[PDB]
Amino acid sequence: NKNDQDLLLNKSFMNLSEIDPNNDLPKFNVNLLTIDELVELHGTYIDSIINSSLLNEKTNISYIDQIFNILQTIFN
Amino acid sequence: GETITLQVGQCGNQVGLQYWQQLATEHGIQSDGSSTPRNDHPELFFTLSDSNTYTPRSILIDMEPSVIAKSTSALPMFNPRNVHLWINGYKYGTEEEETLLNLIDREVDKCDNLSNFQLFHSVAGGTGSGVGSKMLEVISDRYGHKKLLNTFSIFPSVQPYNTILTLKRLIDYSDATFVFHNDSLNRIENGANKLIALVSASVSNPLRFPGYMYSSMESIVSNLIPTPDLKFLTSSIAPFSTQKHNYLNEYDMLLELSNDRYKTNRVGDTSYISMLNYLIGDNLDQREIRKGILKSQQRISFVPWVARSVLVVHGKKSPYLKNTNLEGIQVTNNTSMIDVFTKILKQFDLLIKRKAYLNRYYSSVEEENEVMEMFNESRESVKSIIDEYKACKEITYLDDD
Amino acid sequence: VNQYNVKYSAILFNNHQGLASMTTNEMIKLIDSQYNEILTFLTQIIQGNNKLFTHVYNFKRFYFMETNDFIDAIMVKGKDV
Amino acid sequence: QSKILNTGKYLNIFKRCTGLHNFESLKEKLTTITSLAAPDLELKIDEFYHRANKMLMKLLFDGYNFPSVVNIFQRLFLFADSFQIDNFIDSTFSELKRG
Repeated sequence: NKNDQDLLLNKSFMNLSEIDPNNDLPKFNVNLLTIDELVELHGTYIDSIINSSLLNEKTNISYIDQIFNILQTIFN
Repeated sequence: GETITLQVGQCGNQVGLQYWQQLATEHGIQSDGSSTPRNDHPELFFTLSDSNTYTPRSILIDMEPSVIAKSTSALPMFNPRNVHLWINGYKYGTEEEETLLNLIDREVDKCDNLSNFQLFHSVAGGTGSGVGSKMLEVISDRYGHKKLLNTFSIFPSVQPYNTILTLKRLIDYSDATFVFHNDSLNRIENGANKLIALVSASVSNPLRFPGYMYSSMESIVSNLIPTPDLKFLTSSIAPFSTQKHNYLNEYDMLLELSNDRYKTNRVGDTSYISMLNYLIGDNLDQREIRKGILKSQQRISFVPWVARSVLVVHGKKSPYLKNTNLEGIQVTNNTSMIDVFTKILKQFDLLIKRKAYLNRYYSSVEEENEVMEMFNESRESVKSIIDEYKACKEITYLDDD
Repeated sequence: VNQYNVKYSAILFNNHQGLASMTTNEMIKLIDSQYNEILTFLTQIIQGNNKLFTHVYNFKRFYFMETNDFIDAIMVKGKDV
Repeated sequence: QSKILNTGKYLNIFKRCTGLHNFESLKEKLTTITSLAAPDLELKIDEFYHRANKMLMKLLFDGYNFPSVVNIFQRLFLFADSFQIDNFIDSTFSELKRG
């Protein structure tokens, strides 16, 4: 569940006897995501890995450069 | 932090069985370790598996398998891996030192942040008292003094020799030792393990059922042990509960908890070194407790050099106990220890001048010298603690004159 | 899409006379019903017939090196190419 | 003035929270102020204010579960359950005492 502040409110304090559109509409065990939501979800998932703490571009040198230097040592 | 319970001897095992039954009842844990439908924290005393089973942290040590078999069969959720099977017993404990050291290190590794060691044993237990006396030494040696030890030693009702030999190590290594007498327990009842189990279970109530204060054993003990020499505690329990004519107010609980007849050890005039009262009820009226604290402070005779403070913890009753009326436990540090220690020393001297049963311990010349020096050291240590408790009473305790 | 078009045209043009001939409360309710139905079907396709999670898992399996045996096979076979 | 302002604000809070555009779903019978010179203007304002309080109170208590929010604030701020904060202090004892 993507618990949020709007999911917190239990609306059943209102009577709300009726249900819509119909019982024929399934409940699907997965969060209903918009198209833009799916694009953003996969983009954030990839970005987190590629821009991790070790893999970021931030001795004024990045961790990736040091790792690659060690790899060149092993190649030699 | 988590606590580890050590059970030694037949009396220790029976008391531990009652204690764990009480604790499991309070936390709703079934006999098989399954939960029953959290705000309480049984993790401090039970190990929780990722299959939702609770098993006690206790370690069972005994010379014979009958007692351990009864205890394990009564409570199936004991882990069998933790089961292990006077001078002769202590020398036997030396042989099994490696196995026991590894066995305890397993429990210490299993917990996340160890706090203290609980020990249930009987001073008058003979061989089991010897193995427990060795247990204290090995634990104190390996884990240093960062982790404190609490011993719920049961005092005795040839025995004098055993009591002195066990009390030497009890004084040396224990950090906070409760004193229980079978005489006062059966006097109160007018079976007996159900009182000791109840007192021990209630002593840690603020840890398992957290409230505003007293969240750690350090806070509970430090209020009662001003000096490491004075480490023996006297516990008092109010028996009049669950009857129709119960104490009508917590204020009357505070006033009538101080009666000398309810104390769990033989007592005349005594001076209190420290106080701490347990009140355990769903709802507690504050103003009654304030009035009771004021009266208790004005009535009780404290030693001159102590701050003269009475502390009342507001324990919370377990949800699994249905709407039962108020109950309370009192733990004190008195100067009455001199009487019981003097009694033990008198018996020891009477039976040491007469070489009655020393043949069972003195095997040769070197054994004679060894036992003589050991006995002399134990006697001197007991006299030292008696003199310290006697010097606490007088007013010149802090003076260098 | 055609079935949906017929179903909701039978509400906009038969039950009512268009969006203009609709009070704001009923118009909001209609849009909410359409939104729920549309996203329900979008899920039933994308994470249903398409199996989005399975293909994301396979992306992680192959791109992020998880099936090391396959890559070892590639490297041993292509060690000369 | 205070009653009018607070009645309107409370109804606005209800609408913005539960998402209703208007109170049609409740199907309640309401009476409007017929004129400024009417004698029951104060009574009508009082009734409307009581209705607004009734709705907002039930929203907060039944719907948003305010009673449990009070216990949560008690625990987190005033340590009505001191176990967690005790663990926190124990874990970072060396750091907290430093400058």
